[PDB]
Amino acid sequence: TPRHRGIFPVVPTTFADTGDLDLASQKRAVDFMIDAGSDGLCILANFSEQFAITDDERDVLTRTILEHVAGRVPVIVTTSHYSTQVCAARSLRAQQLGAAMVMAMPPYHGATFRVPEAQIFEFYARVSDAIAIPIMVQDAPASGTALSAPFLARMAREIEQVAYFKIETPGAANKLRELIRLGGDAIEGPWDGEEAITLLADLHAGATGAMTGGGFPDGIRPILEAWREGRHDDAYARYQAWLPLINHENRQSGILTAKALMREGGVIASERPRHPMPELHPDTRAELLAIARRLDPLVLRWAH
Amino acid sequence: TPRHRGIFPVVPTTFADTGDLDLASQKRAVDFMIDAGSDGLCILANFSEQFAITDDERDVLTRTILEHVAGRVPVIVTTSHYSTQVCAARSLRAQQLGAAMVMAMPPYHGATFRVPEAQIFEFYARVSDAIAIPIMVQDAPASGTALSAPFLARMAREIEQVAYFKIETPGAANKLRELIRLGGDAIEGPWDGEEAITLLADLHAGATGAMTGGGFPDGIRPILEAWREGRHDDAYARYQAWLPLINHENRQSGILTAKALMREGGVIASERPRHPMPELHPDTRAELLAIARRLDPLVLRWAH
Ligand code: NA
Ligand code: NA
Repeated sequence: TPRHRGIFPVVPTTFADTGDLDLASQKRAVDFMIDAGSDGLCILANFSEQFAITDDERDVLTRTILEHVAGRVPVIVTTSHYSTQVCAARSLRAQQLGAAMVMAMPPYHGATFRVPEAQIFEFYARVSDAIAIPIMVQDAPASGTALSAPFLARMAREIEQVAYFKIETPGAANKLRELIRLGGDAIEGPWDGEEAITLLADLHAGATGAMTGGGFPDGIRPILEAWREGRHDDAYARYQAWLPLINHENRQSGILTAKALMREGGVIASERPRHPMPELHPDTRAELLAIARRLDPLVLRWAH
Repeated sequence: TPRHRGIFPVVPTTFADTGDLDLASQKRAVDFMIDAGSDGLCILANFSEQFAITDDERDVLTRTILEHVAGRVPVIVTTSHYSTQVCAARSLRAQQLGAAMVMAMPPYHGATFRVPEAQIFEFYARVSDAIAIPIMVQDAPASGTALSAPFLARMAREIEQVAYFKIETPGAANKLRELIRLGGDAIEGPWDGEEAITLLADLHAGATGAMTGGGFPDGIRPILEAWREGRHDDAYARYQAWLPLINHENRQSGILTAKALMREGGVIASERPRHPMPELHPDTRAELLAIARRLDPLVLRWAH
């Protein structure tokens, strides 16, 4: 019954080699990910290097990418901010610009500044009140913020637009199972993240969507489709084939993985981060390409 | 002889009751802090609630405050951003508008995104390359980033504008002593923070400046003056008197401490944070004002 399910990869932010936004490459990345079979796209998330860009740049990218997707697949726009009012305003604008959904971390800042549960609940209520499209709660280590399954489920039951979840804290499968149990019908989207590293456990737990890196959603989507067709052994085989690539993303090359692949495939002009994020080490990048070449992903043969 | 020394309190950000910037109260807060005898002022720092505002608000406050200060005391503008190029651009703009100094945390994001030391060194080197005013490195728990005393001293010696330090990690006094021993003449400003909680110990370690809360710099500055005069017993007596207030700010009322006291004193219109930062609990605020009234600080008798 959910409005959304399947694979929702994170669109990377493309820069020129000198760090300015490279919107021409940005559009190509988007077109490639659509062609790779993505069910939807998530933009301006932490895999998109959003911590490295300014508010003005976020807005340029949100308009640029939504216009370019052109209604082809639903887009989740990341709108996280400590201020409830700022987040609410970003989420309304994203809606007005054509987002299907927004995603927000709970409000926090840095390693030190956190917000009591009661006020986190208010933050999401007020953002929900401002908008008419669903909210995805991002449950990730970078917030340093504990969001228990009961609390998450209580938000989904009591707050109209809270309906989707990116569960990326350790033991996601266990937590997904509990969220689903406690939240019932209100949990529209029990999804995972972490570049699909725990995808097969999370599907057994009831995950119905996955937010992966943007480099090879074509390789991962069939795992979700096999699971959806009731073919758990076939899902195992597909996961086994691609797991070394998912694992190298998750443990070695990280955020830049999708960009190294796209730059190798000629999809984007530069795979660099903005300074000071470090470049991929040479052996790490060489290893990454070597693994990808064993798997023949679309990004290395995208004839556009 | 350092270019700057003494008390450099953090200016709070003043909002209207409904969360909008209240620039009229902002200017009054600034004037009160100057009348309290501040040697300089630090703006848009984490005690200024900088995480709850937008980039556009940051620029507005930077312009407005520098203009209102009118060259009367030096201003340190906080320019922290994960992006080097972004921090550089903020820092250059601050210099254009009359800032005496910028302060930046090392690049990081949230609880999880850090940058290796070599990249941090490059981050500060390129910011220094951009500007002609000094940089203060902010060494605080919120970045979750370790900056060793040897590493700080090496930036000080090797990077032209790196010359000041706000040392607010645990054991500040020991770390200051080592910073000064290693960095020699390049350490222009070995300063502390944490609302002056460890001020007397940090003075013994050789601190020459203190970045405090903005509510009662008139109470704390004479501690540094007594210390400069060589009257360590008189410093102790002054520290003892004001310590419960400094302790309640540090442990109980936190960021909002300066705003509660200014609102009580009719300096600003509203002491509220932006949601979802929680309001002071009532016994916490009542206790704060009770301690403050035992000490007759200027903020409660500022007839303007
Ligand atoms: Na993620
Ligand atoms: Na501080």
